[PDB]
Amino acid sequence: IEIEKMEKKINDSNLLMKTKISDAEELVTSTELKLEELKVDLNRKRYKL
Amino acid sequence: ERSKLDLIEEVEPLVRTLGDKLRKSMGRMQRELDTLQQTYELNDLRLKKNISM
Repeated sequence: IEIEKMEKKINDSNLLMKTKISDAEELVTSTELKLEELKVDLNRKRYKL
Repeated sequence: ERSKLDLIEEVEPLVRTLGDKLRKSMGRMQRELDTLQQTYELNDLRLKKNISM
């Protein structure tokens, strides 16, 4: 029972590695894409001005 | 009185011996019970975990 309990624990832990790494990569990419989109918006606004 | 003597020296020892044997058997089957419950927990956790991943 103890072995299977902390086996479920380590399985959840491995899922946690995968989820945390994916979330970190996704947020970094989202920040970079937001910076690029803001750059495009600002240079278009500058051209309009 | 002969029937009474059977009850208290033939039926009575038989029923006391049956009582100890049946109490030992009751102990036997509650140990069967908690061991079957422990296997129950084993299969329940195995099923829930394996379905989970």
